[PDB]
Amino acid sequence: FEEIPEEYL
Amino acid sequence: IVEGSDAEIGMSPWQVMLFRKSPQELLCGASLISDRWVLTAAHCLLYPPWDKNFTENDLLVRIGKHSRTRYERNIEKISMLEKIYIHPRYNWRENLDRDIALMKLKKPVAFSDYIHPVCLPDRETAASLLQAGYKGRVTGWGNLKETGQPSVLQVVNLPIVERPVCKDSTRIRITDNMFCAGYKPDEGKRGDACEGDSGGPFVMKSPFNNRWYQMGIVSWGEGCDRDGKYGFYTHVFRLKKWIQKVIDQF
Amino acid sequence: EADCGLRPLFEKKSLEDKTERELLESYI
Ligand SMILES: N=C(N)c1ccc(CNC(=O)CNC(=O)[C@@H](Cc2ccccc2)NS(=O)(=O)Cc2ccccc2)cc1
Ligand SMILES: *[C@@H]1O[C@H](CO)[C@@H](O)[C@H](O)[C@H]1NC(C)=O
Ligand code: NA
Ligand code: NA
Repeated sequence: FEEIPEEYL
Repeated sequence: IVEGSDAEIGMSPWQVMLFRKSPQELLCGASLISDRWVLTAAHCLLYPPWDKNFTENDLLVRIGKHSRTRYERNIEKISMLEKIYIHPRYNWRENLDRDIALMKLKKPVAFSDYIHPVCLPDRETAASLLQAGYKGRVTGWGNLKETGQPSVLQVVNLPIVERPVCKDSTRIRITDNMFCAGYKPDEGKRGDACEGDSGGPFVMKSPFNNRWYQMGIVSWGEGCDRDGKYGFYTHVFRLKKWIQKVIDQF
Repeated sequence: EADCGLRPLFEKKSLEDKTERELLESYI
């Protein structure tokens, strides 16, 4: 899985 | 999805991915039913026999996706969960009776070419379409085989099966809150949902008003795409009074 | 919503997807 933008974490 | 095919772009704009934050991985499918409500299977969130009990902050929902693993910049939208609602009579102890859960999003998602809600059935649409032989459509990023994983969303069309045939295919106690679907061994064609597809939608396109309706939720099955076995789906209309009660309440 | 179940890239544009006809043909 490609890393998702940090803002969603 | 076993023995299905690649979805077309925007084919299933209500498809939702339930995503684990840590470790980052696919948990389940789900569906968009309004700008703030997502429908899934209860066992995607709560299943004590497997020590599964997710809370809101464990999870994300990813909407508008096609690729399974890619971050689809400018296309998908990622939402946080405000609250999970599991059916109070969800039977995780025995047979996954009432395998249904709602998730309210923290903020409304913007609709787009790739993001759009599915309809929930009325009594009349359910009575008309939930008939043996009538085909619905199942979508998901789950396993391609029982015993790997797809590059993009998979789709398969499958016929609803007569209730006695469903019952005779399994030792599990079937209830009125379930239906089963899939081809018989003699029909040649095949296909099934599989692990990872759980919580995703079984949809039908009404020939009366040309709208897509979600009739089922991918729930359970013995293996995947086995001859003489069928996929079992939560009967969405049978549980719609609970759905409406939750949305009206919260 | 009032607009539920109508896909921007299909119904809204009067385009059919490649297998929805299979569903329609099963609906007696
Ligand atoms: N349509 C299908 N084939 C399908 C769709 C969704 C699922 C996910 N659900 C589950 O795994 C829940 N358990 C099962 O389905 C159980 C039966 C059961 C039903 C109710 C209560 C307790 C047990 N069957 S099982 O064969 O253990 C699930 C399984 C399928 C493929 C690989 C590994 C495991 C599994 C299969
Ligand atoms: C699951 O998690 C909730 C909240 O953390 C908890 O209250 C509950 O007892 C847990 N177990 C269940 C529902 O079996
Ligand atoms: Na039986
Ligand atoms: Na089968």
